[PDB]
Amino acid sequence: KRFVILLDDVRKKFCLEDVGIPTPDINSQSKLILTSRYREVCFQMNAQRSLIEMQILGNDASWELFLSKLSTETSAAVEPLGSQSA
Amino acid sequence: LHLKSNWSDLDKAKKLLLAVETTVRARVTAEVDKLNICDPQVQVWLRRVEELQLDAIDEDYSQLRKYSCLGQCTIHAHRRASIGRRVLEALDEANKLIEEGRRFKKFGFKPLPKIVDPLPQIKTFGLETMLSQLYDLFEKGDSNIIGVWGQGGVGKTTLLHVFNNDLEKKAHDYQVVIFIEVSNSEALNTVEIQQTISERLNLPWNDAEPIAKRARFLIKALGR
Amino acid sequence: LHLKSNWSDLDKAKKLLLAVETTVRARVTAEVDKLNICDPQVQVWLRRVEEL
Ligand SMILES: Nc1ncnc2c1ncn2[C@@H]1O[C@H](COP(=O)(O)OP(=O)(O)OP(=O)(O)O)[C@@H](O)[C@H]1O
Repeated sequence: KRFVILLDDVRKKFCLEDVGIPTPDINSQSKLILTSRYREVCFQMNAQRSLIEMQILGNDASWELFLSKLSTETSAAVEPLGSQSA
Repeated sequence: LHLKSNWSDLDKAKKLLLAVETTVRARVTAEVDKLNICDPQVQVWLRRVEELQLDAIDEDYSQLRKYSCLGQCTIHAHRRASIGRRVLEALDEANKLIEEGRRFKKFGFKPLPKIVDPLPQIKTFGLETMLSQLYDLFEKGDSNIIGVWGQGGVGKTTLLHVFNNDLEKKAHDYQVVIFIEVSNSEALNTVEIQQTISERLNLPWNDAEPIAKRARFLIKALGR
Repeated sequence: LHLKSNWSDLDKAKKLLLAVETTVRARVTAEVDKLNICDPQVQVWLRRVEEL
């Protein structure tokens, strides 16, 4: 089968065949996406040339997310623009 | 007028046949997911159902219905015999297919284990010469036992994996190819090796069987 | 005309017989792998089918 397996938060190198997941090759159409906190773990799993660094959110996105974690009573005293308050 | 009643019965037969085909196809797909090949009888039944082509007779009946405005118009009454025969043939064929399909209980069978079982294919570098030497000893060798030795961590198990995966391409008279990892212990875990050999020989693995008796049985089995 | 219908029935019979032969041969090979000799009645049936 053509499988897409999303390994989540790997923390040590582990053999994919031992658990049962076949390592995809260029001759096969399967893709295996894995996430980890460590560059070393990503390199050890033969992912060295398809590595993505998860960048942190920007200022605008940060502010938009921060508002969503406030009650309407408090959001009313922070959201308004035009007038400037401390 | 039995033609209209028989065509309504044929429509009900198409609906029932579609339902039965859906059920049997679902079970066959379930069996295939377990790596079991579909039962040949079920395959024949599916082939017969796929070729029933009831839409052709349906479209012919639609074309006749285009001209079915007056019964006294005996100009088109000759086509009634053709419809009157094909409708009944389709109906009884569909009912036979229904009766055969509803009675099926086994939908797949475990295929015989392949000659060569695929093993992981790691990208090698400069293994061609070693593969050529190993193949030369494997083919022209007068001695049946071949030993490969090297420093720790130097291409050995990888060499075996590549050789095993390459045996698939070439033609050979070797019926069964078995890959056994005695590396798992220095105590010679015999049960694991016997399990691997039995699984690769399609033999029925037993738990309570004594080790020596299983060894003798496997010696007799591999000797053939 | 019963000849064409009978020949179509014969074709369906060939397909069904091939399926049954495949199943029985698979089971016989499974029994042989266990070092069990094939049942003589099944051998006679296979001989009759092969000679059809
Ligand atoms: N030609 C090659 N190209 C790339 N990597 C290779 C090659 N040959 C061996 N390796 C690497 O060697 C590593 C060790 O595997 P290998 O089969 O060589 O071990 P070994 O020498 O049999 O080990 P041991 O003696 O511990 O059983 C593997 O990770 C494999 O990727």
